Amino acid sequence: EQYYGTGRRKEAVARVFLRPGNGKVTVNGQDFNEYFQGLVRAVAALEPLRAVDALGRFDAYITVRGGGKSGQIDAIKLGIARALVQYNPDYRAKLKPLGFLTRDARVVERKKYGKHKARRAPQYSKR
Amino acid sequence: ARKALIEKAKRTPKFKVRAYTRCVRCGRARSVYRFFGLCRICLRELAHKGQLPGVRKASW
Amino acid sequence: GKGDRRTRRGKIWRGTYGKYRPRK
Amino acid sequence: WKLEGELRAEVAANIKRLMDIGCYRGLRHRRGLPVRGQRTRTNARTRKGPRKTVAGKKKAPRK
Amino acid sequence: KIRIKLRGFDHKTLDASAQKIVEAARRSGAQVSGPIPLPTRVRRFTVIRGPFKHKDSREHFELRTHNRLVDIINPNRKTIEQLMTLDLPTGVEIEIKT
Amino acid sequence: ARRRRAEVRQLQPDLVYGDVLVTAFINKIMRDGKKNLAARIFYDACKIIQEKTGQEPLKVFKQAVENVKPRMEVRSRRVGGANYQVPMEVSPRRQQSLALRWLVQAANQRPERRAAVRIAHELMDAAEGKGGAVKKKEDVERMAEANRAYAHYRW
Amino acid sequence: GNKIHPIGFRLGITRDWESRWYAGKKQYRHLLLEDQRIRGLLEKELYSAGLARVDIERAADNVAVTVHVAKPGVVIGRGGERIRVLREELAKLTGKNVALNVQEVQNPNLSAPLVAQRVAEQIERRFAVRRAIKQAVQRVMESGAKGAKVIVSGRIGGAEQARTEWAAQGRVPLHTLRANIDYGFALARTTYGVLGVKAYIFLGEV
Amino acid sequence: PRSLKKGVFVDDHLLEKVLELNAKGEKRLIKTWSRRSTIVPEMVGHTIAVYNGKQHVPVYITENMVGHKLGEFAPTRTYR
RNA sequence: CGUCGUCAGCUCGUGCCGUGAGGUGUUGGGUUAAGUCCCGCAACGAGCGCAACCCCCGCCGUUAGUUGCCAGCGGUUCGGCCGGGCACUCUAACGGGACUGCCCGCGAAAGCGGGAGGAAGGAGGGGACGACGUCUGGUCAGCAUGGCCCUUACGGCCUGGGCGACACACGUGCUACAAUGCCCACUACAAAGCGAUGCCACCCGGCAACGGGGAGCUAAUCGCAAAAAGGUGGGCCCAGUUCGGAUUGGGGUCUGCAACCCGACCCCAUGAAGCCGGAAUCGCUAGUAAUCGCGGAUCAGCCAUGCCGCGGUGAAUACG
Ligand SMILES: [Zn+2]
Repeated sequence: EQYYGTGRRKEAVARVFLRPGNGKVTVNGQDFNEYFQGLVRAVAALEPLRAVDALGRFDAYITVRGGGKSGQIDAIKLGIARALVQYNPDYRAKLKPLGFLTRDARVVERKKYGKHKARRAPQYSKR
Repeated sequence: ARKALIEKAKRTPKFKVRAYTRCVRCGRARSVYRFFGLCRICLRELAHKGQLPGVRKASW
Repeated sequence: GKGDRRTRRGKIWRGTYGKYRPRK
Repeated sequence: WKLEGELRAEVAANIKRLMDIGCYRGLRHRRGLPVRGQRTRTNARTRKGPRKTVAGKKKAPRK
Repeated sequence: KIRIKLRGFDHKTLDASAQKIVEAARRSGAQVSGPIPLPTRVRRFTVIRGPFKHKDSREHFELRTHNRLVDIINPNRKTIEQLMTLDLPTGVEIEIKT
Repeated sequence: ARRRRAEVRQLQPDLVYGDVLVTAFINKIMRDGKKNLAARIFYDACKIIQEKTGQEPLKVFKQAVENVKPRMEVRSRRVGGANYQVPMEVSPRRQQSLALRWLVQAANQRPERRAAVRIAHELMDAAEGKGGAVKKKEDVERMAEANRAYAHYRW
Repeated sequence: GNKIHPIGFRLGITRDWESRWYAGKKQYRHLLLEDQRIRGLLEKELYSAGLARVDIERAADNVAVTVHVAKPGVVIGRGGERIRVLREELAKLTGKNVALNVQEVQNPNLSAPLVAQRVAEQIERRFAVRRAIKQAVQRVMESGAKGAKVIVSGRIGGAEQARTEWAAQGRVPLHTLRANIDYGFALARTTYGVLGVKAYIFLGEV
Repeated sequence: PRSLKKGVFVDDHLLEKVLELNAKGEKRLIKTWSRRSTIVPEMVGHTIAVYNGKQHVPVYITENMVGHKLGEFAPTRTYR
C-alpha cells in the first residue's frame, strides 16, 4: 500500500514515500526533474532504487525541507534507501554494502573565536 | 570613571543625544551591555559567581 | 562587482535598496 | 542635457568658485588632497599621485 | 479554553511547574493538551576575557529562555480551583489568556 | 604526515560514466566548490569530443591522461653543499595527480574563449601526443635523464 | 594567568546560582541592579556575623533573601531587634516589600568564603601568612572535606617583593566537572597593600 | 552633494544678532562659536569672525559664499 | 588576562641508595593522542595535570502536540486555506546506543591488523576545560589597592577645536584586474538570531534613499526576510571593455539641537589605478581550505571592508 523512510543529510530532512506504481517522483510537488532542474548530481537520490532494480516498479512522493538542494539530494537518497527496506527488509544485504543506509554525519564546523572561519587563522607579517 | 564624569545619571541631556550607557557598577562606559547595565568585565565577573540569574556558560 | 554601489550586488553587498535593488 | 565641453566648463567653473572663496573644500582642491573627508595618513594615492618616498626612522616598529 | 504559557530559565523548574498544572486540572476540566514544549530563545554574550587588549581571549555566556504551553479547553470552576492557588516554583513566571 | 601514511580519499564515481578518474578530473576543474559548473564544463567538452571527433569521449580522455603522465621526474636534494636535482620514478598515484592537474592547467592556457572548449581541445591534442599538457610531461622526463648523473643519490 | 572560576564553571551542575528568578528585557537589568544593592549592605553590615551567601528568590513585589551565616545570632539581634533594623533598612532601598530569612552555617569550616575571610583577617592582624594558611587547610581538612587548598596573593609579610603562598591536602580536582568544590575569595586591605586570599574546599563528588 | 532637508539650520545667536544690525544698516564685526550654522543672505556684506577652536578669524561674507557654513571659512588644523 | 602549551609533564608521602647536593619512584621493554595502558624493577601508593563526569552535532524510542502533513477522508477563493488527525518533519525533555562488547589473526599483557552487525567506532565529529612554573609579560585607564604628587587648582562646568591631521614606512583587511566572467529578467533550496515606539505586512507619492497611511506581533502562529552562490532565458564578445569602481561635480533622503572641520544612504554625471603582482611571506589535512549570502552584540545615526556567530556549494594533497 505504502512505504516510508526519512533521511537526513548535512541538515536536510526528506520524507520518502514509495508506492508500487510507474516510477515517477513528486518532490514537493514539482517533478523529480522539475525541482532539481539542472543539477548533474540529482541522479544520485534514486541510486538506492537502481540498487535493487526498482524505480520502474515503484513510485515516490517526497517532502523535502531544510538545507540546500544538494543536501536534500542526499537526504532523499537516504529516504529512498530506508523506505526501500520497510518494504522488503531483505534489501539490506545489497543496499547496505553500498553504504546507502548510513547517515553522513558531516556537518558545518562551528566558527571558533580568534580565527576567521573555525580554522582559517589570521595571518601575520614579520613575526 | 571619575565621580565627576558620572554626570551621565543627570538626565538633563539638554538634548537626548548626549546620553550614554555607563557601567552600573564600575562606570566602564566603554563596552556596557544593555540587557545588564554592566560592562563586558563585570558581566563576566558576575556570571562566574552565579549572580546573573540563568546566565550559564555557553558552549556548542 | 560587490563594490559598484549602483548594481544588484553592489546594493546587496552594501545591504541596501534603491533603483538597482528594489524591494519588489 | 548639458554635455561635453560646455559641461567640463561648468564643473571646472564650480571648483574654481569654492576655490576662490576661503572654502575649506576649495583649499582641499588647491592643496590637491582628498575633498570628501577621507584619511590622508594612508590611502590617498588616487588624489596624490605616485608615492613620494622620503628617508625615515627604522628601529621603532613602524610595522 | 484557557491558554497557559510558561517560561523559565531552568528546564526543570518548568517541567515540574507546568506538569503540576497538568495533573491538577486533569480532574476538573477537559484533559489538557499535554505540556507542549516550544522553541527556546538563547541570548549569547561574547566577551573578551581580560581587561586591556588580548582581542582573542573571549569565552561565551548564554541566557537560554524556555517555554511551555499546555492549554486547557473546557474550563470548569474546580479546574480554576486545583490551579488558582497551588503553585510552587520560584524561577518561573506565567502568563495566561483564556 | 608524521604518524600515519595518510590514505587516499576514495571518490564517488561519475554520474554518467561512473568512472572515478573522471570525478577527479572534474574536481581539478572545479573552483570555489562550484562543482556543477565544473561537471558541466567537462560534459559539454565530452560532447565536443563527440562532434569534432568520431570517437567516444571517455576513451579520448583516458588516452590523454596516459600521454600526460610523467614516468620520471626530478626531485631536489641537498647533498654536500649544492642542491643536486635527483631523477627518480613517479608513483602511480602521483602520476595521475600530475596528469590531471597538467591537463586542466594547459587547458586553461589555451586561447578559445569557452572554458568547455579549451578542455575539449586540450584533451584531444593530448591524445594525439601534442599540446601544452604533454609538453610539461615530456619536459619533466627531459629534466630527469639530463640529471641522470646524480641518480646515484637514488633517494 | 589561567583557570576559570570553579563555581561559574560548574553552575550547570554541582552548584546553584545566588539569584534564581525569571525576568526579562525591560526589567532584568533593573531587577538585578537591585540584588547588588541588597548584597551591598548585607556584606557591609553582617561582616561579624560571618557572611557566606545571599540567596535571592523572587515572584513579584515579594522578594526572598536568605542570608547564610556562621553566627545567626549577630544577625537576628536581641530577641530579634536587629532583624528589624535591617529588614526595614531593606525596604528603604526596595519599596518592593521583602522577607529576610536566616540559615545557620553547619561548620563554617567547610565554607570557602569563610575559611578565606578567616585567613584574610588573620593576615590583616599581622599573623604569619604561611602558618595561618597551613592552619586553615588543617581546620578545613580536619573537619570533613575530601580535599582543601588555600592561596594567599603577594607581599607576604609586607615584603617588598610580592610572593604567593600555597597549602593543600587531598583531592582538589579543578578539572573534574562534577567535583563540587566550594570557592571563596577574601581581600585584605593593609598598611602595605591589598592581598587576595583564595579558599578551595572539596566535598564528595557525584 | 551635501544635504540637510527642509529647514536650513542657523543658530540664532548670530542670526537674531546679525539682523538686529540690519536695522541700523550693518556694524563692525561679530564673533560666534556657531560655525555649525548655514549662511543666509542677511549675513551678506557682514563680517563675522569664526572660531578656529583657538582663534576668532574675520570672515567677510559675500554672496558667492551664501549656502555654505561659516566654519568652511575658518580652517581648523595647521599644516606645512 | 596573554604566553611556552592541550605540551605530557610537575610533585608528594613513606621506604630504599648517597657524607652531601640529590637519587630511586617518574627510569627500562611493548603501547598510547597522553606519566595512556601493559610487562619489568627497591620500591609501594598518592596529589596537580591526561582521560572521564558537562555542552553542540550523528541513529532509535517514550512523553507533548495551534510546528507539522490528504500521510488518510470530505470541501476549496485548491494558500495545508476548512473540518479533522497526530502519523511524519519538527519543537524540547527524557530514555536507549559503542565497550575492541562479538568473530578470525599475532601478542606474555596492554594492544595492532582484519571482518560482522550498526547511524556511528576503536578518543565518531566540534566545544567548555590549561599542571608545578616561566616572561621582574600586560593592565594602577574598568574596578580594587600601598606609596608619591595636586588642591583656586595636575580638581569642576561649558562652547569650539583635536583624537579624522601628512612628504612618507609597515601590519590586518575590502574590492579587483574578468568569459569557470559581468549585466538584466524569470525561477528554487538555509540556518541561527533579533523586534515597544520596536520589527515593520499591505496601499499610496517618489527613478530612488525615503515620506504618508496603516494591519498584525507582545513574537514556533505577525515582521525583519530578499538568502546569495544556484537553475532557465537574453545581452556583452576579449576591449581597460556592459571588466573594475577610486576620484570629483550636482541633486537629494535620513538620524540628530546640530552632520564645515567630520555621518550613512539614494539618483545623475564623472570613471582613476588595476591586464594577476620583486625579494620575501601567511593560512588550511574535510565538510576543512576555497567560495556565497544571512544574523547579532555596540547602537540616534555611523565611517562594519572589523568582531562574534549561521547555513549553502564543496576540493587538492600528504612519499616522507
Ligand atoms: Zn563594570
